[PDB]
Amino acid sequence: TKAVHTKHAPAAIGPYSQGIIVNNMFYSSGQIPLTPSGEMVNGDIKEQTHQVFSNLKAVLEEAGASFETVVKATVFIADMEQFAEVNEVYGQYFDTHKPARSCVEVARLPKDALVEIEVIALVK
Amino acid sequence: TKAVHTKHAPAAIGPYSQGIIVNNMFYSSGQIPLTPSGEMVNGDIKEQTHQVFSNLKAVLEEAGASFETVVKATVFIADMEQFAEVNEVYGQYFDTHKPARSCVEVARLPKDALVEIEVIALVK
Amino acid sequence: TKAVHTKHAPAAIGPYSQGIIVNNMFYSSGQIPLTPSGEMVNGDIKEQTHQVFSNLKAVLEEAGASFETVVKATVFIADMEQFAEVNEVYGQYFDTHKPARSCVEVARLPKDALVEIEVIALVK
Ligand code: EMC
Ligand code: EMC
Ligand SMILES: [Hg+2]
Repeated sequence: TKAVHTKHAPAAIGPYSQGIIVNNMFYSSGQIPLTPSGEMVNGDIKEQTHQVFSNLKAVLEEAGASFETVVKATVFIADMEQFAEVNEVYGQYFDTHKPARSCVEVARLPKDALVEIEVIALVK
Repeated sequence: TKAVHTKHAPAAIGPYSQGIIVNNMFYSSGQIPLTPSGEMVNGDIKEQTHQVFSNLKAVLEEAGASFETVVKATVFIADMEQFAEVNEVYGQYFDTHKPARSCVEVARLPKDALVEIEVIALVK
Repeated sequence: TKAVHTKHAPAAIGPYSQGIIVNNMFYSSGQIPLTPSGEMVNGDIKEQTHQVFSNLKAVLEEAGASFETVVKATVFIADMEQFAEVNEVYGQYFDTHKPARSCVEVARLPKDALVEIEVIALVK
């Protein structure tokens, strides 16, 4: 296995890696709405979801994967009432290639993020 | 890789698939107590859990897998006080074959479901 | 494919196994702060986190894996305010090897545990 590191996603500060490649698969850590420089995006839920996807895009590509090779995503949201809004952004990235997915509302997320998304993808 | 599609489980409406096959593994989306026609199952926690299992059975079989090949499941429930009830139904399907599992109470689930379950299984 | 069992981790009572090996990958069930004898270690978040890791170490080793081959972990904590404390202990185990990770505060964990962790690891 190998750790994935890219300056285009917030730095993994602490005991974890942005993602890991093992065999021919890639596992990302759960991405939250932080900018690469480590600041929380303070726009609405859509703006927060966009940063999450920019972060996912960066780690996926550094690992030799892409949204087109994602097989499973788990979405943790702070409020299920915002499902539709997060889904609108989500659908711009997984429009034709559609991964398996699970979505649940949690009590709280790191840095009180409104959304956190993790993915597993094939490395071709 | 292949998206799994079955008319014997609620349709995946939107940017996700009922399940995905990659390498020799199958990943399902989290299944909720909806009938194939899209209606939330009428009834208590056991009836809801049974519908979730009917949905998993449908996607597993379409993927060339079965409850006997499930390796890991994640169970999200609306109320931990109903754990025994969910477990009793869960046990009917994993009678002698026992997957790895994590079970937790979340704040809320899609469509206010009382239970949601996702599985990962080997494709024989 | 096969179930993993070790007397050095709490017995799996119910329809699940402590872990499952499929291909060259090990999937653990979520581990909570129970001692091998089945009772909650009493003590603060630090002691609870250490017990969860003792349990993970036992199932990992029985499966032929180790903390050094863990590729992804999912951490569930009862109180996000305890993130720093749990992270301090977590870092002692994933020191030179840093897996991908996701962390969320759910509504409730089995036995009102303060922390629960599941892992996926490579079997060398
Ligand atoms: C991607 C909507 Hg839970
Ligand atoms: C290991 C801190 Hg969520
Ligand atoms: Hg549970």
